[PDB]
Amino acid sequence: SSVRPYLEECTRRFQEMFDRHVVTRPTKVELTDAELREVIDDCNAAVAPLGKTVSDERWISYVGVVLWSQSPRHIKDMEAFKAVCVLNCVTFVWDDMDPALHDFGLFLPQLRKICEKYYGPEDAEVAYEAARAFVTSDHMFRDSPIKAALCTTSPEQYFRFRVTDIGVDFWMKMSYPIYRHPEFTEHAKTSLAARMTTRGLTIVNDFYSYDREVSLGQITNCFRLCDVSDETAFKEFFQARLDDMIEDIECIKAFDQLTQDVFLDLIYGNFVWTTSNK
Amino acid sequence: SSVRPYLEECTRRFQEMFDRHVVTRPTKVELTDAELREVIDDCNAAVAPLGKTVSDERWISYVGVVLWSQSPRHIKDMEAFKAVCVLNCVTFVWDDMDPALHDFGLFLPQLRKICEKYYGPEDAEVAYEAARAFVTSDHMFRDSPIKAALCTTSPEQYFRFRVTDIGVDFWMKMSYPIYRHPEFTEHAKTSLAARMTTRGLTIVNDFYSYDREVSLGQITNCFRLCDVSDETAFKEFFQARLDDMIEDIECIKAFDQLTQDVFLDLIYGNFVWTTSN
Ligand SMILES: [Cl-]
Ligand SMILES: [Mg+2]
Ligand SMILES: [Mg+2]
Ligand SMILES: [Mg+2]
Repeated sequence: SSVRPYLEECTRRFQEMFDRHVVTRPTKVELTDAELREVIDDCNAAVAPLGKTVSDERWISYVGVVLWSQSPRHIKDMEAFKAVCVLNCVTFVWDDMDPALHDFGLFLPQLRKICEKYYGPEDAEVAYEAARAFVTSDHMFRDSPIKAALCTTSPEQYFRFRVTDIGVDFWMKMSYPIYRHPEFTEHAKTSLAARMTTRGLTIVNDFYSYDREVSLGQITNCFRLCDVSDETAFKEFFQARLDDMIEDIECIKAFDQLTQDVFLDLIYGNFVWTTSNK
Repeated sequence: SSVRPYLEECTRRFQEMFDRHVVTRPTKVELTDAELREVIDDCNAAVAPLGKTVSDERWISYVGVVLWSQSPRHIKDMEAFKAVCVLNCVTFVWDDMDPALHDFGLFLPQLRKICEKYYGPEDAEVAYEAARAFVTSDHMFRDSPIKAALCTTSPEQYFRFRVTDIGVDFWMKMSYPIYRHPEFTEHAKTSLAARMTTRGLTIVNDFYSYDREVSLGQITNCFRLCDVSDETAFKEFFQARLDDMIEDIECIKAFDQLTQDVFLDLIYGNFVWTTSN
């Protein structure tokens, strides 16, 4: 099965919702050539002990979500920004990888090295723990009865799983040092930040990765909760997910102005990057 | 307004739900008089810097939730257990205290000192960070526009707020060393543990503290999302919450056996303790 018959309409309705409810467009962080080579050098060094060879073009496609989905107005720490670039990219490679090749003894110390290079001592522990928790979660739930139960029961249980499994809690806990904004720092550490952005990130990511994931037999996708071959059922389910995104976006506007900018930029920027060609 | 007309029926239906879906009864951890005195002295020392004397009796009514809602058969570390007894009690008094007497500079070192007595170096930092985040969240959100939005929009937004605000995540992150169970430790550190148990704990807590909290102008209660004065609207809302608890409980049974016993003892033990003295 496939969502191809809805690809155009659903893209348009996503963009329309964002135009009406966030308005402010995402903007791409521009890395200098120096910064980008430093980032790729770190990514390559981190995945070397696993024997993987990743092309420059691969790294650049991975890093685009960070370039598009941070909040450049509010950036204060570019060392922290580069850390997110590197941690996002190497996690991507680890999640795109045959779990038989998952060597935690070789990979985990490379994650700690990245965090220790770019963050202060306190922030390095926070960022590293979320990274460790993410990759351990991913490993723990491949072919787990829990994943099947949470992903097939209801939209609520699936998104409850996805708070961690899509990596947004990880993302928040390594991204707050970029902004040094006290309120945002707390929302990141309570995971309220991740809970507020999970659905908008996951619904978008799920729609544009449905065809690929179901072809590989993966179940971590909310559109498996409806009959995508029944146009009527699909339209109702898609409107419900838009209704979730909107509700979340409206409550996000009750947060302080910087924090709200970061959340909405993350959701809206993730849609731009996902629907972009590179 | 009041949920008093529904107290007996809802209590019976809560109990019925647990007998049908959890079956296994919660059991009370009993502390030796030495163990309990150790807990209380620590509690007292932690809150003295704030000028607070607290009776043994009041400490014991606070600690009851820990004695009832942990999973006695799986306990392996009683030092960790006493830490939870203490951290729970002193955060109770910090929650029921005037936000003007909130001295973060005095209290946070006492929390750290508790975690350092009872936990290993690594577990101390985890328990301490969750305690810090809880009391800081509690301070951030009094009179916060965010709290107003999250508690009045939808049940989903409300329970999303309570994952932290009712302290489950804190509870999970200071309780996992009690059990030394690797799956539970991960489920607690990702907060999936708190996410699975938030609604079961919140709905029961909200029902039985509704009258007190609404009379105090507090809005952190799912039952203000419905008209409790309209029996038909209240019954419908209550059944919706019962359905939430049943779905979570049925999903919890997919976790490994030890983890799910901990999750279910927590939710069921909380109900028992809530409805007791
Ligand atoms: Cl930590
Ligand atoms: Mg995907
Ligand atoms: Mg409170
Ligand atoms: Mg209450």
